[PDB]
Amino acid sequence: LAMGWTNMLYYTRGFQQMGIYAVMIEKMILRDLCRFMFVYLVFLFGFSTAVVTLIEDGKYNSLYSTCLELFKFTIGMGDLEFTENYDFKAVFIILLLAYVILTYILLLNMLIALMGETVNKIAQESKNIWKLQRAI
Amino acid sequence: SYYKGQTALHIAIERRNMTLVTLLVENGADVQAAANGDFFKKTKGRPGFYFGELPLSLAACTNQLAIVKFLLQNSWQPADISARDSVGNTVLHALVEVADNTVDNTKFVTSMYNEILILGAKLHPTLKLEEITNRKGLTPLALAASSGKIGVLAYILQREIHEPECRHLSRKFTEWAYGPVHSSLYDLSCIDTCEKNSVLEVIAYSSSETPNRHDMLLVEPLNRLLQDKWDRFVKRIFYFNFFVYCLYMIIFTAAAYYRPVEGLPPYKLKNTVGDYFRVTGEILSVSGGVYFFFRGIQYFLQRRPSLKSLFVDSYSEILFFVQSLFMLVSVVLYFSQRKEYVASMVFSLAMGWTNMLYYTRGFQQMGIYAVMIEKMILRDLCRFMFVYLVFLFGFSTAVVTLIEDGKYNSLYSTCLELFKFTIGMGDLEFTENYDFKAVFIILLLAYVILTYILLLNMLIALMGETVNKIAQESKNIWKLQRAITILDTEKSFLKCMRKAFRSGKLLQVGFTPDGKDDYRWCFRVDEVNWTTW
Amino acid sequence: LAMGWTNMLYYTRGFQQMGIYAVMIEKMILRDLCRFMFVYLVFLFGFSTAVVTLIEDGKYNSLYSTCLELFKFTIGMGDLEFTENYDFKAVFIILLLAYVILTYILLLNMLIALMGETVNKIAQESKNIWKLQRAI
Amino acid sequence: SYYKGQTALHIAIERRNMTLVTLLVENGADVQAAANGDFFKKTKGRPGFYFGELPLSLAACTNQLAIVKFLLQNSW
Ligand code: NA
Repeated sequence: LAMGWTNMLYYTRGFQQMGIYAVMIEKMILRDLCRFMFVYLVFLFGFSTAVVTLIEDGKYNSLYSTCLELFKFTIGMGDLEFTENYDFKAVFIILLLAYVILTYILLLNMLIALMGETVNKIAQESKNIWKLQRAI
Repeated sequence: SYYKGQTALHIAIERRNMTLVTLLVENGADVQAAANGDFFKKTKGRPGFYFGELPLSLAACTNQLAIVKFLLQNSWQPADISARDSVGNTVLHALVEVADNTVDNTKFVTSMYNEILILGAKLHPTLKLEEITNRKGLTPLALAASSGKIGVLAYILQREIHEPECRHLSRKFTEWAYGPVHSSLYDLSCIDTCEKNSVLEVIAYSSSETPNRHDMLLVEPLNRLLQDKWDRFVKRIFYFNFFVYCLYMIIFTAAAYYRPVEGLPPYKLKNTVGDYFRVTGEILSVSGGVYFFFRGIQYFLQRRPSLKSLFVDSYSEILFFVQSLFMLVSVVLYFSQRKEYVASMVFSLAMGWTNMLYYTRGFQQMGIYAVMIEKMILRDLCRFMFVYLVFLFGFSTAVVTLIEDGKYNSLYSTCLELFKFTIGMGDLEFTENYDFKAVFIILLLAYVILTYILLLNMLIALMGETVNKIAQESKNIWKLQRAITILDTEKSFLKCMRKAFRSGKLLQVGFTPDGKDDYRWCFRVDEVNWTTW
Repeated sequence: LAMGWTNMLYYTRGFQQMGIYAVMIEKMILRDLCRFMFVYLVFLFGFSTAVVTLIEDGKYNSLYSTCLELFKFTIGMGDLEFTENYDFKAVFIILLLAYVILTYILLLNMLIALMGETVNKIAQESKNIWKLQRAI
Repeated sequence: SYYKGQTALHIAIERRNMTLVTLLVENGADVQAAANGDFFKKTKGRPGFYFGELPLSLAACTNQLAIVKFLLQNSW
């Protein structure tokens, strides 16, 4: 049901502006997800493994829970004080701050690189691709 | 009906055979024949070459100069100039129509126009052609303005003739010169108030489909004229209006914020200053609402615009009208013993407070900013909200189907819970009454990723169109808005006074071909020229 | 104390890159705050007055509290369910959603307009201004 | 007060008539006359062509090279 509801973007073709917008979405999904998700996943897994190793025992002592807790920092609702069963608070704080800084730099560079290729050579291609799709 | 009405004279004219044309003319056939074939109609079928329907107009518009000279300089039977076809177009009107805003076409059209004008003036100096109008009451200048012919209007407004006995045909002059500084003049007749339709009135009120509305008000005299009128009185009038509106809105909000809460209005006043003040505030607010209602209805009645031009244009009259309607509905409910008047009044209050962006025009930077906001709202909301709503509804339906029973088992609650993820306060663990936790987590993560990609692409696409072609358009649109404001304020005479006036009386040409002199309401402009001495 | 601590940006001049950065900050503060704060304040006051009028009686029945509650929506921690002492829930929700949409559009347009003027004619001016400051 | 202070020498200088300028010079009239008209003031009214208020400055600023040569190289 969810896939079918989201799969109605195919009918925008035939409406010029909407067709161009859908083509842009398709191109971005096909050409940037693989290139931009590998690095983020590597960072997340590394820091999640480190933090899970540090903790001694409790509710957040598994891997899935800590992975989720570190993922929450990207939708802007991280906690920074989500556990207290451990030692060497300095290590914990340092790790969390380093992860936050690195991921924000990564997203900023993602955005700038994505914008760079658009030197105004993005509409002349999208329009042509949309015309080809309408032709088929 | 297609090729009917054609005559051999038209062929002779359009074959470029001077000798054959002369021989055919010598036969004695009439030279005022008109062709009524549908091929010569305005837009009855994509094929068609409209030329004014007369042979003289064929010569005028078909590169024919020596031919038209021969036709108009032949003692046998010279072709009349003032002839008007079925639509009423004259040779000048046909020339204006044939223009298509191209450099070669524009130079050709202006050259031919000048030649025909000088020839006609020389042959019949008594008659003036620029005052002859077709059925629709459009002069050649007005017709050029209406159709957005930039080149013809530019040439006509500053037409200069440097030949004896033809100076009076020109509009731009040179009163005096000294060193590198010399002062020019411009004729304002038929620019500000022609008593039928001015250039400013026609250009300002023209609907948006006209090609070059924005880029037409850059011609020399018009810009200075608008700036002068503004600085003369529109600044003061506009500031006074701004102050009055702000005072009224402060009164309205203060009166409404203190509404009594007892139940089932109307409420009986008490013998205290507070109640009298509140009653006065309510009366003032209602009076303002009804006044705006009449103003809006009057404007809509007078202009009578189209349906697709009611959002591209009149974007503020609609909002003021809507606010007035909300206030009127609120008072009607208030006097009907109900409790919805609170909702109606608060809607009106919020809309009115946010509807004060209209007064930024008059402040350059703020006006440009407001214009940018308006353009974005009008041109991206519809294109960028449909996709987001589709995604949200799809995933909300999926998640609501998954859950078994509880507080979040409806549709509105889950829609809100998924919307919270976009203002950056989503939960990801907001319920626990279900099965297959993997499905739940997968759905939520997919929704988050898709919506973030969507917003990123929204931003990049929005930025792309701004390749630095966004200020040159915003500035022009703001100038047009200020121009319409100036025209409106001038039209609505302040109180019973009347002092607005174009410029000062003056004598420039000395004498017409007739003995009497003449006056033409000049508007002097001072310029400094250093090179090209 | 706070003003003095933040007033040490004046000593960056003498370090080229930092001097340019400080000059950019100064120019932006002087040339965009007044032009970009008036509209936001107008919107905030209008919707705050509307919402405060709607509510009947309680803790959020004043003006300062509701102004703060609506301001919280811009640092990304708004609530959307912060009170329940009123009638016509549809009106409340509609007002809050309209405010959020309008303010996000406003910030987006703020950013795009700010970027537009930088058509790469921003370094040649900043460098010259920094040189003038060093000269003085 | 507007065109006051003007003298025929200024016209002769600003008409580019070398022969007429020479003939007028030969008359013996003073060549240090100053025009105090408001037309020659700095910014008293948008019209105005400030030139230093002396004929030599008129020659200097009005493309006049041979004329200034003649003025400065005349034994009269
Ligand atoms: Na947050």
